[PDB]
Order: sequence, then structure tokens, then C-alpha cells
Amino acid sequence: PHMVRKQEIIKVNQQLIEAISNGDFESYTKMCDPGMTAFEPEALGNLVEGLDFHRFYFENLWSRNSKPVHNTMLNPHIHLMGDESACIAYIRITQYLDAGGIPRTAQSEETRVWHRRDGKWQHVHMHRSGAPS
Amino acid sequence: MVRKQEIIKVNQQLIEAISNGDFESYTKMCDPGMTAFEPEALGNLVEGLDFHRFYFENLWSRNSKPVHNTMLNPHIHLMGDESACIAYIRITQYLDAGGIPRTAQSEETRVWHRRDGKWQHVHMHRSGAPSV
Amino acid sequence: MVRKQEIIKVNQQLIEAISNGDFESYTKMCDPGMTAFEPEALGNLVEGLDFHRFYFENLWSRNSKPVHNTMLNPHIHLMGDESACIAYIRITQYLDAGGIPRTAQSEETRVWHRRDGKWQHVHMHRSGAPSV
Amino acid sequence: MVRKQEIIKVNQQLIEAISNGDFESYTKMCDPGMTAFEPEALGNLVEGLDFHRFYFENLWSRNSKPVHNTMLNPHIHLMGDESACIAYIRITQYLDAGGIPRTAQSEETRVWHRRDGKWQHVHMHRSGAPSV
Amino acid sequence: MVRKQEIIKVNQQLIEAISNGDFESYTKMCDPGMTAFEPEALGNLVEGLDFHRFYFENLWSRNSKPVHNTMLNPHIHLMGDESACIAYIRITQYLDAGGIPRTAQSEETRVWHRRDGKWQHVHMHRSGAPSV
Amino acid sequence: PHMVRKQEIIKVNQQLIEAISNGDFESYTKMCDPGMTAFEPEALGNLVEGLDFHRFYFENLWSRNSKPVHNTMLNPHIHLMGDESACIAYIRITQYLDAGGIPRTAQSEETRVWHRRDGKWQHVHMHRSGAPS
Amino acid sequence: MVRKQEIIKVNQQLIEAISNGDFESYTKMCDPGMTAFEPEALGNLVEGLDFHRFYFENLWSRNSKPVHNTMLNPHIHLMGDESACIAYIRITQYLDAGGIPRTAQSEETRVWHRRDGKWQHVHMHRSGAPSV
Amino acid sequence: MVRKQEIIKVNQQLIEAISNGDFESYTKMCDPGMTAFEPEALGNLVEGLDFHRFYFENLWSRNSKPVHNTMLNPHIHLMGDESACIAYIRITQYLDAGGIPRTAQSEETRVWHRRDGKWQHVHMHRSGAPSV
Amino acid sequence: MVRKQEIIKVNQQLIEAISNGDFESYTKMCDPGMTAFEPEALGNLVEGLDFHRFYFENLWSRNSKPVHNTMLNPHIHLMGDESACIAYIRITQYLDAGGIPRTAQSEETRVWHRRDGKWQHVHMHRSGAPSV
Amino acid sequence: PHMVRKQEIIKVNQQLIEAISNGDFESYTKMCDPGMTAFEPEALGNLVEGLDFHRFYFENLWSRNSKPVHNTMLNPHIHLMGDESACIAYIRITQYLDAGGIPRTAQSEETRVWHRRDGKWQHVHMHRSGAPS
Amino acid sequence: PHMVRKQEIIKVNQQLIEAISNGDFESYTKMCDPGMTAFEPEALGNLVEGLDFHRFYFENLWSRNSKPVHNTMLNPHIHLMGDESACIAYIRITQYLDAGGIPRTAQSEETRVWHRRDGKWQHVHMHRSGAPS
Amino acid sequence: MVRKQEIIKVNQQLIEAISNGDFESYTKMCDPGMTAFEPEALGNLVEGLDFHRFYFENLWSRNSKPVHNTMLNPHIHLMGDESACIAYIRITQYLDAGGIPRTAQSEETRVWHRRDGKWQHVHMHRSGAPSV
Amino acid sequence: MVRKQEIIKVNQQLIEAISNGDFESYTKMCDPGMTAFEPEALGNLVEGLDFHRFYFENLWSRNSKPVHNTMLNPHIHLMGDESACIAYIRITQYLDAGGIPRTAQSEETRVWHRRDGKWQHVHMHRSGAP
Amino acid sequence: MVRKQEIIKVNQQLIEAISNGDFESYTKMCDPGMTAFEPEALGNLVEGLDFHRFYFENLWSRNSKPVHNTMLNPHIHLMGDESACIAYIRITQYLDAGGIPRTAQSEETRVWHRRDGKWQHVHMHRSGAP
Ligand SMILES: O=C(O)Cc1cn2nc(-c3ccc(Cl)cc3)ccc2n1
Ligand SMILES: O=C(O)Cc1cn2nc(-c3ccc(Cl)cc3)ccc2n1
Ligand SMILES: O=C(O)Cc1cn2nc(-c3ccc(Cl)cc3)ccc2n1
Ligand SMILES: O=C(O)Cc1cn2nc(-c3ccc(Cl)cc3)ccc2n1
Repeated sequence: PHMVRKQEIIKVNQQLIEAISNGDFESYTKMCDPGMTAFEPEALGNLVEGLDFHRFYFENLWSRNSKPVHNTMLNPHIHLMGDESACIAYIRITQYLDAGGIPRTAQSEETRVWHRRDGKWQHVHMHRSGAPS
Repeated sequence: MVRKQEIIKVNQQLIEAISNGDFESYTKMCDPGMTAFEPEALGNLVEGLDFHRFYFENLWSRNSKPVHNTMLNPHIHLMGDESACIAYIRITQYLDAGGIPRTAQSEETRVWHRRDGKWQHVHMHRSGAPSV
Repeated sequence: MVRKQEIIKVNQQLIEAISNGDFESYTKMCDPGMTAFEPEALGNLVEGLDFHRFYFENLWSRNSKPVHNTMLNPHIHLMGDESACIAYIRITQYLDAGGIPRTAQSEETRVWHRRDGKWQHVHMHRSGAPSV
Repeated sequence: MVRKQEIIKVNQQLIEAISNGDFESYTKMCDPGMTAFEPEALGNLVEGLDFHRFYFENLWSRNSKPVHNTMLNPHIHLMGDESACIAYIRITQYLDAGGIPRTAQSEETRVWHRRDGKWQHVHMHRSGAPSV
Repeated sequence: MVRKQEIIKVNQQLIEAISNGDFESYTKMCDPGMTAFEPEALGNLVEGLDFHRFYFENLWSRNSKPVHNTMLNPHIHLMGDESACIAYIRITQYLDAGGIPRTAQSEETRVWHRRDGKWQHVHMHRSGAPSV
Repeated sequence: PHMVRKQEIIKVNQQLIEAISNGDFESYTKMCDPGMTAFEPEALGNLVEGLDFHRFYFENLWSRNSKPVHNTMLNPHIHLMGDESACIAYIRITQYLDAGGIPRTAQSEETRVWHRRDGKWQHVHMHRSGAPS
Repeated sequence: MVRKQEIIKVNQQLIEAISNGDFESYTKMCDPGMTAFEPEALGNLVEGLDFHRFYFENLWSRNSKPVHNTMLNPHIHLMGDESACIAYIRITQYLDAGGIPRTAQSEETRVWHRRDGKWQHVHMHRSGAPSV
Repeated sequence: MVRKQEIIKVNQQLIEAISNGDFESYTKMCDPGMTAFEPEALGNLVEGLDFHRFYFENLWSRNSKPVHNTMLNPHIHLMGDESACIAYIRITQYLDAGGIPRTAQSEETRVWHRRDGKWQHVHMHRSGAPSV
Repeated sequence: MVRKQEIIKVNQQLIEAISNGDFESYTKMCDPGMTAFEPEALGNLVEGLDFHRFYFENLWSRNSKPVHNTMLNPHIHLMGDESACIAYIRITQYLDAGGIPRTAQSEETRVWHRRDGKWQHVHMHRSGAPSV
Repeated sequence: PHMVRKQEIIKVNQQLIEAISNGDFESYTKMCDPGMTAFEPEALGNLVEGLDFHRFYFENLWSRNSKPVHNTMLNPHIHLMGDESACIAYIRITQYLDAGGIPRTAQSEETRVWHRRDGKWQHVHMHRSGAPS
Repeated sequence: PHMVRKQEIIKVNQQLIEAISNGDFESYTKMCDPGMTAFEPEALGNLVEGLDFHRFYFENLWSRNSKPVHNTMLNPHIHLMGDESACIAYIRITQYLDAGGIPRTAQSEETRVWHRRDGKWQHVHMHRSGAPS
Repeated sequence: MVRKQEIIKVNQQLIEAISNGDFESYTKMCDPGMTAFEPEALGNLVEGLDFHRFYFENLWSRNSKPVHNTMLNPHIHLMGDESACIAYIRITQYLDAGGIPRTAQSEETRVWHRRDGKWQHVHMHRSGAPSV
Repeated sequence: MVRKQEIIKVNQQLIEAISNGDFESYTKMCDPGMTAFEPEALGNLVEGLDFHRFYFENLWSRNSKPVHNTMLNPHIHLMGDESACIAYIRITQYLDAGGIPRTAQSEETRVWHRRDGKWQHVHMHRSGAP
Repeated sequence: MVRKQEIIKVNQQLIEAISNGDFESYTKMCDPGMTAFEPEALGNLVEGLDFHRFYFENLWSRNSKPVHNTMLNPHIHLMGDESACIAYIRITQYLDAGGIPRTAQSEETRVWHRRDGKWQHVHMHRSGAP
């Protein structure tokens, strides 16, 4: 019952990335535990509370973005720890266009930890290295 | 949480095993299929036990130099009673080629899974300083 | 300890006044003879609220710019009942000329003294990035 | 303000203990739970005696080097009768490997607590040039 | 080999499909699970049909600029009657933002598999110029 | 019968990499078709005949190397085209020590095409991008 | 050596055809299977008329620019009565976007074949400054 | 065509003489008045074997160094029966001062003329990397 | 001593005269034969009142931008009843062309002589920031 | 006697420079007020106590140096303030030999303030800008 | 009459520079032998035919320019070779205004060889080094 | 004309005299009042024989290293019976400190006058490579 | 001596003429065959007033921006009663393109010769920046 | 004039003394109160022979390496019969640390005064490189 339960983790994580790409902070907040933590390049090597720090990027950038972007989770690896917690790690490739309209690509590595709280998977901790995008 | 104190101590034993170069103690604490993101892996996800064998066999074993690792303000997410996630800034004091004390910072995420009363290391993510 | 929860509260009230440009609340919480080490002072110790008043009086009209400040892991040393000391990493999110968000880090030490049942800011030391 | 002259002297003994490398006198004068912001800690707050014990034990290639430390215009805030806060510019004169005289500047804040009958160092903040 | 002439012509139809931006003609010629190494993929192996859809939809379709692709001295390895491997230097003439003709070189390996009389593109490897 | 026949390709390709690492040009020549072709950084963007061009590196470098090196083929992908030809693609991570003895890592991407000639798999074409190592 | 003066003239008509952008006269004077080494081809040998047709058709923003080409000390090797090889330094005087006069140097080898009653250009090699 | 296989043979014999330092075989295959464009000539056309003799006479004692030269995709233009023209990419593998192998690329055009039933080298043009 | 504060105040009046651009009040406070070392004088000793007039008449008089000057830890040497020497770090807060608050440091020695009944500025030496 | 006093300041200042050039710290201390202050490039923009800070330079550089040096005071200007106070300002040109033994030149600007205490002139404050001695 | 001849070369050379400064190519051609040669910075180290190569500069730069220019011949040295030949060498200082209208100075070194053909002096070869006109 | 070859040869004898360092033969061929423009003269016109003596006596005389000089496409202007002007590109092949063959280009104008019965060098102008 | 202050006087009149751009007053004080070493001449000795008139006619005369010149500690060598040589550091305060005051230093040697009853400037040497 | 060639003669003797490092001959030809502008003085006017004696005593006297100095097109201003001013480009050929010949250019103004029956060097101005 793992191959399908892994597909459950892949689904909820891909929906989270879709919310980030579109700038939908409301769905982002629902899917994230209020006390989620984050390591990311924008945090300058510090561990921050995930939902307060990221609201600045949603409210001033990602809600305003209208440019075409394509995100690819390359060969995701999923660790199941029982039935109420999961860890997913993957290379995130982002395709976009610059100001000049010429195509560019950025890579980052993302770890995201999920916890089933009241039958809903909640994002509890993330670690991103690589490109800030 | 008294449970949080438990995760901190087992993570320090993993780090102390790394500092001493004890690859046997390291392997016991790790799930055989553990995965790793780290600067030495150049942005790839590696199998932690195959990739790290090069560093035990060629770097940390002789311990010809004093090394000190510090966990700064570790944050622990408990997912039930069988799973934990610990994140912290890792400060490493070491001696360079000249024998001068230096400091390096990295950020580490480590995920643990309790199987039959024993915590097993399942995934790690380190960013920051390339060398370790 | 709420005795320590008292120091963080008065310290965060000071930080909020800085972001909004509230010089009146700043002056109430600061002893008139407070001293400061900070990057803007070019390695010198500056006394009283005179050095800081310049930034309040000349950067308050740009409050159109959205900024968000984050305190991180405050550590408090208590020396008796009329004295304390708080240290923390200060994270500031802001927008540059191009409208793109950036982040800045600084380290802040702030010393407090109980005068008339009223905490007064007596000395500060900031290193890192200048206040954006 | 004779108690300020007491702080000036006890602080100079701490600096000379650092200059000479006398770690056991360093430990005498420092509270075991002191915290530190310093350039070597890369913008993090460290636990004082664990982090600093590494520099004392490994900086043996410098004892045969003359250094002179100066505290410039120290400013002392007295908080009651059992706590004191001293801030000063630290100028260090030394010789390099090439034998040529050099000067380095740093800014230091140090907080002291009168414990029992002796003053104890509880927190430090140094910005500027690294002590190593 | 008259067989070698067959591989060259089908590879040019794939390239001509890319030059025109015809994503439907491209997909017909490609195995659904084709893999790709290319500069835009930043050193990763991607699924060619998901990753390339961004380039068809945003770059090569409008054909507002004349483009010319050349296969220079293609070398074909025939592995029986069902498999072929073709390698060649790919020269692309294009117009820059200023409308000036420019030239870019890349090296391409493309592997083909004949299923039911139809050649299907199974794997490609491009190195050299990042943009295409 | 593919999961095991893929393991056949993985074996012969890993033996080829072992021959390159040790500098054994004789086993390298046996496993390579005499007319193999190569795209590699050292060839400066040209397609070269594989066995003549690489003998310079075996005879002057890789036969003389005694330093510890570790090669990892990360998540290899194998395309089977019938029963007499295969294509394998993988990220190649190389761990080594420099002159100073401090650890380093290099990444390259490798495509290698194999052809079963007289029941023996023969290396017919390679394409490497990334680091020259 | 009057046939050398014939080569000098037919070669100058080829250059002026390039200078004026007259591609159809270019095609008249060139053998359909000519090969070329030139800076724009990035060190590759290209098939002559397919590669060059792109520069004629897209360099329309320059016809309203005066240029003067000079062949310096041309050396002509006659190989029988139906083939000739001419080598020369090519100096090009032109005006930039800013209107300031410039000079560019290249070295050109061009091989000619008397086909029927007219000389045909079969191979060229240019090193130095790119024609565009 | 063996008529073309004749040109490549005499051309590769010339290239072998250069690597070994065989000036005698070089002189036999070259017309005494041959001309050359090459990087070592700094953009000038140099006549006869005088310019090249300097490299043979002064770089023959270092033949201890191992070098391997590779020709790539020669293209031959025939103009009648007494004239030909061959172009190819020349790849040179060598060792630098540190003993590490390097590779260099150049592009070479060589023109041949049949004098007395004997192919004579009449003109060459090399661009790219200077002969190592 | 009150003589020190008298020197401190007359020196502050001079600096305020400079900040506002009041050359008439500046001249009143300066001996007609005052001398000056300063960055603007390029290492030469100038007559202070002739050299500084150019700065009052073309820069400082028209300045309507807010400026704040700080005199850090002034040290005063009293020589008798009619002579004083004051030395201090001079911190100047200002707004740049972009309206951003900036800080500049200079070190100033100023020598004063009470002739008759009024303190007169006789010599200055400034190192550090080029002011203007 | 205003010209007598200036010739006296000129002489006492020349004696101070002589003691510095030879490295005679004992004569240096005699001529300096115990509380003299100094602005100098070596002090990194801070005002130091002249006799404590300079002891390091006498004890480790100037006293042991026997290399040829020539110092040139250029256009000294003297302000007399009453009868017990003087200040002298001048450009100091220093000729010296570097490690290679080649002559070099350095310029500094020096202000020195003197105070007649008892029957002796005492150096009370100095300001040097330019090249670090 | 060796001094007469040098005054004659000095004058005929001054007429050549006048024609160049004004952009009068018709007077330029009259004074120059049809086969004159030139070494100049604009020729990129090659020997050109002076009258064909320079026509581009008269027709597109010098003839239309009316900016203030002042040319200064410095210490001209004249070698007389017989009665029909002369060579003059001199430093040429050129004062001009740039795009911003600020005066600038350029130096070049000029050798010019003259040949008395018929009753007229003809300019047969020039060599200029230094600043590209 | 044979007068051209006469000038060509006397000029080649001068250059060979320079290469070998024979100042006595150099002086024989030069008019005592010869003038020179050259890179070594830093844009000044010098007396050729006094200025060049320093190079013969300290560099060129002691040279035992192989050098080859090439006179490319010399152009000779004949002025009557006793005057000539020769212009040419001068290519110098030499070995550097490392023993590596190198090439330098300069452009030379040399003016010759047949006084009595011997050609005399009266003026030279060299641009390009600083020789030495 | 009275002669030395006379030299300082005529030299400041020359400098004032340069600052104001008065070429007519410049020509009166300078010998027609005066020579000059100066940065603008690129290391050459230039003879006469033509080289300097280019700067008067295209910059210095039309300049309305305020300039202040300072002659620092002039040294005067008197060679009899008909010739003198004055050397001094010249500090020039000016406004740049942005209108901000700037300072430049040069070193000037100027040689004067009393022909008839008028001092005439015969040679100058300036080092520093154009 | 005979006077101008006399000035060229004594000036070359001064230059030869500098090249050879003969400070004694240098002192004889120079007025004890001579002044100098030169790159080594960092833009200052230096008075007397002490500044130059540092270079004689530590370099120029002990120099055995061959040096050749060239005075290019000297211009001489005669100011009566007791004073002269000579200006010229000075080209110096020398050997560097590696022993390779090199060339440096400077511009020199030198003022001479005939006191009694001896020409004395009273002021010099050199621009270029130290
Ligand atoms: O942290 C401190 O206690 C010193 C301090 C306060 N500030 N406040 C500002 C600031 C205040 C108000 C506005 Cl609107 C904009 C900027 C800048 C620097 C600074 N240093
Ligand atoms: O805290 C300070 O006041 C700064 C500081 C810098 N340093 N630098 C040294 C030092 C550095 C390199 C060598 Cl080779 C020898 C000595 C010693 C003390 C010190 N303190
Ligand atoms: O083959 C040659 O002789 C070199 C060469 C360089 N160029 N450069 C130009 C050119 C470049 C930029 C602009 Cl904006 C205008 C004109 C034209 C011809 C040419 N030939
Ligand atoms: O390719 C050509 O026809 C011209 C040419 C020949 N050479 N030969 C050498 C060379 C010959 C012999 C030895 Cl041992 C070492 C080096 C170098 C440059 C070059 N250009």
C-alpha cells in the first residue's frame, strides 16, 4: 500500500508548488502547519518560521507575477515513516523567461516534510538549497 | 518536550560519530536507504551510505586535528511517536592547512524514523559550507 | 520565565517603534544617555538619542515601502532584578529600487536597566548589515 | 564612580588572559553560561566557553609574538550594585610573520555580573576585526 | 550505406520539426519515454517531452525570425536493423535581438529505435551552446 | 526479461568505467568497438574516433594514477532497443583528492551506446558533457 | 602572367558582390559545392552556399553604409590553365553606428576553377576578423 | 575515389613530417615558392620554406615530449587533373609544463599542384591555435 | 574644568557656522592668519580663510539639506589662560543625491587662542573624509 | 622676542624628530607630556595616548633600525599663543630604503602642539596624516 | 643652396598638411605621386597605397569636419639626398575638441619622403606612428 | 629594376648586422647623421648611431641565440640615381627565455642615399614591436 | 627684496589672466618666443603662444564658472637685476561638470626676463595634471 | 651664440656627474641653496643638496651598470650675460634588474646663474618618472 500512498504525498506536494507558483497564499496557509520551519537561500542561512517569512514574497511578488513559468520535480524520492508522516526530496527545475523574453532555467534541491494532522497532510518543514527562485 | 530532548541526544551521537570518523557507529544509526542533499553532491540526491564512505576512508578517521561540532538552537518537529525532524545551524571549528583555528557554518535538516524502539536516520539535507 | 518574557516584550516594543518611525515611544524606552555600537556609526560609540534621531526625521516619508522585521532566538542574561541583557539575530525583508525583495541580517545586543520600575534601554551593539 | 575603575581593571585582566592564552583564568572570570557575538562565530550567538576553548588550545604558534591591547575611551553603565556594562574600542598592536608592526580595531561590548565576591563575565559582543 | 541515408533523413525531419516549432510532428517521431541531456536541463536527465513543451510554447512557434539548422558530417552507428545512433555537429544560424545573423554550435547525439517500421526517438544528448 | 537484461547493461558499463579509472587500456580496447565515436570536453566539440584519441590519456595519465578516486553512476536510465543494442544515460559523480589532499567532487553527464556483436556487448558511441575529469 | 590579372579582377567582382549584397551574382561565380572555413562558422567547414545565403538575406540594415575593400599584395598560384589559387590580406574600411571610420583586417585564401568559359569559386578560407 | 585518396595520402605524409621534425621530406613535398597563412606569421603571408625551417631547427630536441595529431573529415576539391585542394580540422594532443595533457584545434587548407607527376604543396592556410 | 566646556562650545559654534554656510560668522571666529591641513588641500598647509571661502560661496551657503554633526569624545589640552587644543572624531550625518542618510568620519585638531576677549581659531588639521 | 620663541620651538621640535629617528624612547618620554594625545594613520582614526601607543613602535621597529633615513621638514609654520604655548605645522618628507635597498619617498603632514611647563617645552598633542611611518 | 632646398621641403610639406587638415582631397592628389605608399595606424600594420586608402577618410571624415584643430610640427629634421629627393621627419602635435567639446592633445611621429618629378615636388611615401588620426 | 635589388640587399645587410651585433659594420652602412623614429625612442627623433650603440654593446653583441629576420613584400621608391626609400613589414623569429619560438612584427621605413660609391642609411622609422 | 615682491606681483597677474581667459593680457606679459613644458603638451617643449591660444579660444575665455588659484610658498631666484625664476605649488579650486567644488595641484616654474622696462615671461614648466 | 654652447657644455657636465654618481663634482656646479621640483619629491619644492645626496650615497655613486643619457634638442634662453635657462627632453638608456636595456623619458628645466666667474645651478624642474 506504499506505491499509492507515495502518490498521495506526490499529489499534495505538487499542489503546494502550484500554490507557490500562482501566489495563492490562502491555500498555502491551509496546507502548511502554522509552525512550519524553513531553510532557504532567501533566509541567509537562518531557520525561519515558514508562514510569516514567506507572506512577504506572496504579497509583493508571487501574487503579482503573470509570466509563464514551468516547474519540474525530477525523480522525487519519498520516505514513508509510518502512516502519519512523510519526507519527500527532489530536484526542482524551473523554466522561465527573463525581462528580455529569452528562456532561462534554474535548479534547486528541496526537502519537504509532511505530517498527517486530522487526516490532512500538513507541511511542517522545508529545506531548499541552490537558486533562490 | 522530554521527547524533544531524546531527538537532540541521538542526533548529537550521529554528529559525534562523524567527528570521530566512526563509520561503523554511523551505519548502525542510518537506514540502509537513506538519501542526502549536500554541497559535496553538487545538487544531486545521493545514497548517503555509498557517497559518504569516501569521506570516512580519506578524511575524518585519522583525527590528526581536533574538531568541534556545535548544534545551535535545534528545532525539532515531532510527527507522532515514530517520526521526528530536526533542523539546526551546524558550527564546525577546525584547523586549516596552517594549523590555524577556523569556523564554518552549514544548515542541516535530518529526518529520523523509530523502528522497533531504535531511531534510524532516513534523510539529510545540508546546505552552506561545501567541505565538512 | 515571565521575568525573561518581560525583557523580550519591552525589547520588541522598541524594535516596532524603529520600523514605524515612532521616535516618541523610542525615547520613553531609552535612557537619555544610552550608547550604541552600529555600522552607521563607523566603528564609534555614539551617545544619546541624537545620532539616531536623524534617521527617524529623514526616513519617515518613505514608509510607503513595505518592510517586515523578524527576531530570531533571543537569549536573555539576568544579573539580579534591575538588570538584563538580550541578544538575537535581526532579519529584515525589504524592496530595492527595482521592486525586488531582499533580506538583510544583523546581530543585536541590547542592555536594559530598571530605574523607577520602568525598563530603560541603556546600551546597544549591532553588527552586520546597515539598517535598510 | 570608583566601581567603574573596578570594572576597567577586571576587564583588562580578562583581555590580558586572552592575550597570554591563560584559559583557566579566562574560565575563572567568565560565567559558565556566557553567550557571544563575534566575527569568528559567523553572525551566530554561541555558548561562550565551549566555542572559545578551541582557540586557546590551538593558537600555540603565536605566544612568541608581542602584542599590546588598548581600550579606547571605555564607557561604563552601572546597573545597580551587582551588574555593569562596559563598551570600548579595542586597538591591538602586533607583529606579523614578516615582522612588520600592525594595528587592528574592533568594537567590544562586555556585560559583567558581581557573583559572590568576584565579577563574572556573562555576555560579549565584538564587531570589526577577528581576534584571530 | 543506403541504410545510413535513411537515418540522416529522419533526423533532419526531427530537426526541421524543431525549427518550425511543430510540436505535434515532434511528438509523433519521439518515444513517449524519451530522455534528454541538454544545457537547458542544467546537467540533469529529463523526460524530453515534458521539458521541451516550454520551448515550443514560448520560443520557436511564431517563427518571427528565419532560422537555419545544419548537420555537419553526421556519423551513424547501425546496431542491426532496428537501432541506430547518429552524432553530428549542429550549426544554427539565427537573428539576435538586434536582428543580426549569428551562429551557435552544439554537439548532438540522438538514438533511434525502429518499432513496426517507424523510427522512434528514444534518447538525445546535446552539449555546447546553452540556448537552442 | 528486461529488469535483468538492464542489469546486464549496468554491469558491462560499470566494468568499462572501472577500466578507465584504473587505466587498463587493454580491457578498454576489448570492450569498445574499433570504430567507436566520442563527444567529450577534451575533444573541443569535435566527434573523434574513441580508441585512438583516448589512448593518449591512458598511456600518459590514467595508467600512472595511484590516487584514491570514487565514481558513482547516479540513477542510470537504460533504453533497450531490441535484443542487440542498448543506450544507458547517467550522471557520473567523481570523488577525488587534490594535490593538497582535500576532498573534491566533479560531475559529468554520460551517454553510452552498446551493441551486442558476437554475443559480447561492445561500446560503440559515447557523449560526455560537464567536467573533463 | 596576364591570367593572374584575370584572377585579380574576377576575385574583386566576388568581393564587391558580397559588399553590395548581390547574392545572385555571388551564386553565379561560386561552384554550388564550395566549402568554407570562416570565423562565423566557429572552426567548422561548411557547405558554402547554404550557410552564406543566411547573411545576404538578413544583413539589410547595412546597405546604407559606405565600405571600401582593399586586397593587399595578392599572391596568385596558377595550377595549369583551369585552376588558380589566390591569397591576400583583406582590409575593410567602414563606418560604425556612431559614424566613426574603422578598419578591419582578415586573411583570405580563395581557390578558383575555370568552368566552361567562366571562373568558378570552389573553396575559401578566411581568418581574422568576422565579415559581420 | 582513389584520385581523392591520393591527395589525402600525400597531405598526411606532410603532416607526419611536421610532427617528427623531418625537414627533408617536408621540402620534397613542398614547392620551393609555397605560401602560408598561419597564426605564427601574425596575419602575414610568408613565402618559401624559410619561415618554417626555424621551427624544425629549434624544436627538434624536445621530441621527448609525446604528441598525437588527429585529422578530421578532410574535404577535397578537384579542379581538373593537376590541381586539388584539401581542408580539415587538425586536433593536437600534447603535455604542458605540469605534465597534464591538453588538446588544441586548428583548421587547415592545403593546395596541391601536379608538376612532374609529383604532387607539390603550393599554399596553406591555418587558423586557430598555434602549433604547440 | 569650565575652560574645557568653553573651548568645547566655541568649537561647536565654528562647526555649526560651517554647516549652515555662514562665512561671516566663520570669519569672526578665525584668526586672519589661520592655517589648515585637510584632505581638500592635497597635503599642503593653506591659509584657512582664503582657501575655505570657495567652499562657503559655492557649496555650503546654498545647502538646504539637513546635516547633523557629532563631536565624539573631545579631548582638550589647556595651555595657560589664552591657549587651548581640542581633538575629536567628527561624525557628519547627511543625505546623498539619492536622499539616503550617510555617515562620514574625520579626525580634527583645532587650536584656539583667546586674544583680548574672544577665542580665535588659529590652526586646524583634518584627516579622514574629504568633506565637501 | 617672538622670533626668539619660534627659533626655540623649531629647535625643540627638531630634537623630538631626532629622538624618533634614532629610536631613543627615553629622550622621547622626557620631551613629551605624560598625557599627550595623538592622531596618526597607525591609530586607525582614533585618538590615542601618545606615549603608551608609541612604545610598541620604539621597542619593535625604530630603536633597532639602522637603515639610512633622511627626514625633511618643509615650510614649517609656527603659531605662538601667548608665552607658554606654541603649535608647529609642516610637511615631512622621509627618504628611506625598502627591502630591495632602493630609495623611496613618503610624505606626511604633521601638527605638533607644545606647552611650556616649568622651564621645559612639553609635547602635548600631535596630528599626522599621510603615510603610515 | 642646401638651405634653400630645405625651406622648400618645409613649405611643400606644410601645404600637404594644410590640405589634409581642411579635407581638400583634390589638392592632396596633386601633391602626391599616384603610387605613394603609407604606413599608418589605421592600416593595421600593412603598407597601403596612400591615395586609394585615404580617399575614404577625406570623403567621410576630414572634408566635412569644421571643428577647431591646431597642428604643431615639432623639430622637423630634413635629409637632402642629391637634388631631386628629400625626407622630412617631425613630431606632430594635434589639438582638437572631442564630443564633449573639451580640448585634447594627440601626438604622432611622421616621416614623409618627397621626389622632385619634373618641376614639382611629389609625396612618394609616408610613415606615421602614434595616435590614429 | 636592378637598383631595387641593390637597395633590397644593402638593407638586408644592415638587418643582418643588427642581428649579429656587429656595430662596426652597422656604422659603415649608416650616415653619421642618421635619424630614427622607433618604439625604444618613446616618440622622439634620435640620432641613430649614438642611441643604438647602447643596444649593440649590452644586448645584441652578446646574443648567441638563433634569430631569423624576414622582409615581407618590400616596396622600393627610387628617386633619381642616388636616393631610395624602402618600406617593408619586418618579421623577427626568436626564442624567448623559455626557449620557445616567438614571432614579432614591426613596420620599417629606411631611406638610403648613395654618397660617392657606397649606399648610406640616412633615416629610419619603425612602428610596431619594441624590439630590444 | 623689493624685486622678489615685484616678481610675485607680475606672476599673479599672469595667473589671473589665465583664470579669466584674457588672452590679450596674456600676450602682453609673454615673450613671443616663450617655451613651455606642460602635461597638455605630452612631454614636448612647445614654442610660442599658438599652443596656449587654443585653450583660451575654446575654454578659458568663455568660462564663467568661479575659479580660485593659490600660489603656495613661492621661491624666487634673482639672477642679477634683469632676470628671475619663481617656483611654487599651484592649488586650483574649481567646479566639475556636476558643479561640485574640486581641487587640483600642480608645480610650476616660471622664468622672467626684464627687457627694456617690462618683465617678459620666457619659459614655464608645469607638472601634474592637464 | 658662444654663450648657448657654453650652457650646453656645463649642463652636460652636470648630467654626466649624475650618471656617474660623482657628488663632489655635483656640489661644485650647484648653488648650495638650489631648489628642485622632481617626481621623487612628491610634488614639493626641495631646497639644497641634502635631498639629492641621499640618492648619490645609496645608489648613483655605487652604480657600475652602463647608463647613457641623451639631451634632445635643448632650448636655451639667455637673460643677459649672467643667467640662462635650458630646457630639453632627457632620454635615459639603462639596464633593469634583469639586465635588459630599457628607456625612460623626462623633461628637464635647469636655470643657471654666473656668479663671479663660475656658472652655478640654481633651480631645476623635472617631470616624468622617478
Ligand atoms: O536600532 C537602534 O536602536 C538604532 C537605530 C534606529 N534606526 N532607525 C532607522 C530608521 C528609523 C525610522 C525610519 Cl522611518 C527609517 C529608518 C535607521 C537606523 C537606525 N538605527
Ligand atoms: O580583537 C581585536 O582587537 C582585533 C585583533 C586582530 N588581531 N590579529 C592578531 C594577529 C593576526 C595575525 C597574526 Cl600573524 C598575528 C596576530 C592578534 C590579535 C588580534 N586582535
Ligand atoms: O572580412 C573582412 O575584411 C573583415 C570585416 C569586418 N567587417 N565589419 C563590418 C561592419 C561591422 C559592424 C558594423 Cl556596425 C558595420 C560594418 C563590415 C565588413 C567587414 N569586413
Ligand atoms: O604546417 C605547416 O606546414 C607549417 C608549420 C610547420 N611547423 N612545424 C612546427 C614544428 C616542427 C618541428 C618540430 Cl620538431 C616542432 C614544431 C611548428 C610550426 C609549424 N608550422
